[PDB]
Amino acid sequence: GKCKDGLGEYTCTSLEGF
Amino acid sequence: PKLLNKFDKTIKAELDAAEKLRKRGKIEEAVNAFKELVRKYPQSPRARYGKAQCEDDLAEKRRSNEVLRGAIETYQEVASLPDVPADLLKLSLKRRSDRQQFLGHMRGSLLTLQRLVQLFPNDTSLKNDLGVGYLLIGDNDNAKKVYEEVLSVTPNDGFAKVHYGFILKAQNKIAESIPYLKEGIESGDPGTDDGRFYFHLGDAMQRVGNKEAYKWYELGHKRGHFASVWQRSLYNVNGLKAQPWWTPKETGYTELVKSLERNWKLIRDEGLAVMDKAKGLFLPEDENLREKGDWSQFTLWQQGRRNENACKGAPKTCTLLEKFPETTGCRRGQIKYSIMHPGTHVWPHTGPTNCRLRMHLGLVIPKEGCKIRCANETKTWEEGKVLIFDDSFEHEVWQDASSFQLIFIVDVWHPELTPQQRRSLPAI
Ligand SMILES: O=C(O)CCC(=O)C(=O)O
Ligand SMILES: [Mn+2]
Repeated sequence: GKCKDGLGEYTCTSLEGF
Repeated sequence: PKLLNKFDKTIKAELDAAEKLRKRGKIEEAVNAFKELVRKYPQSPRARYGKAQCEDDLAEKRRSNEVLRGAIETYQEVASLPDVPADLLKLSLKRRSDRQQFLGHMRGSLLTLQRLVQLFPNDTSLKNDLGVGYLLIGDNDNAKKVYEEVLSVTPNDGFAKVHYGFILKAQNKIAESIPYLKEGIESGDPGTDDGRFYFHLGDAMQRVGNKEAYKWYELGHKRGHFASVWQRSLYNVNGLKAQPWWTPKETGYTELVKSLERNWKLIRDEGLAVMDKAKGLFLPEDENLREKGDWSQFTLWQQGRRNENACKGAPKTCTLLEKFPETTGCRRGQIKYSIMHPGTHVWPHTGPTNCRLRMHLGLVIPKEGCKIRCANETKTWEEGKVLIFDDSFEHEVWQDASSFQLIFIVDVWHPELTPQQRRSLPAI
């Protein structure tokens, strides 16, 4: 899930390494 | 922390000499020092852990994903050796999962966390870590089962309480989430002082009419989680100019605003054509922000990426917008149509980040019944006119007209963000 309008997700970014 | 097994105690001098080189920053020297120990003593868990930690530091020094993947494998090798001390076994596997999550190997991290729970069934914090692994992949069902299993054994665990309340609140179990969120934060356990839990405890209290909601917004502000009681975004660049309402001149995006207001009817017309001929392209808003009514959006850009199929439904609009990278390149914003029908009320809410400003271009605005509040000020839209607000401030919308409302939403980078920050900030 993506945080488009709000903050409903546990994390809103997606870590992809360095 | 007992890290040396029986044999490792007999080579404690060599292991300490190699580790001292790593603590001194002589990474290459320490790498070869542990390489020699792993050669001479291929079963030594402490030598293998030193090899992994040196690969871990070398990956940080190089910012290299490939070097870190090698470290992740060596942390695994530690766990495979005979006679591994329990403290060392836990450290090696926990770091393995932590580094797997860093690379985005969320499924692999999950396997490592499950193995840790299998090896140490009495460590409740490892179950809490497993629950976080499920939350990171978006599996709230399995995360809920994990924390219910924790709360069966340890009901007073604050970490389990906040995360259970977070899951309940995400599932729209608003009233049920409040005591878990509240008592979890009040416990003060490690991992409970998190802005996510102040944010949703106050919001849950707002939805049920609990007047104590802003007391928790003030406590979150005092502990550094919120920029202010009104602006509660959690992904912030500190210092950006903070105000609920912006004029076009204040944003500096006067050329974009002029283009939107000169060309608004072509944007409206393509939105209406989608309503009439391809209405399924409007998707109901699915972030649990709708209190009642009917609210849907048709997204052309998200995270700075153009949806090619969607732009086939609004080709002229997408062509116009492509000239403005300040919005098409806003990887923390969207470009989308928004439809609200009479009887619609959007809960007071806050966007995720202070790094964007939100423009609304009025396309179809009924004469009465429609208004938007941001912080302490409520305004109305006008057809063909742009209003601009910072949606990281608490805002709210009512639609009580006698026909539909259609607006065009255009997010831009906060004007004080440098070009460097606009390239490097993680997308949201
Ligand atoms: O998101 C919408 O489409 C409704 C208005 C709103 O809450 C916003 O623009 O952030
Ligand atoms: Mn909003």
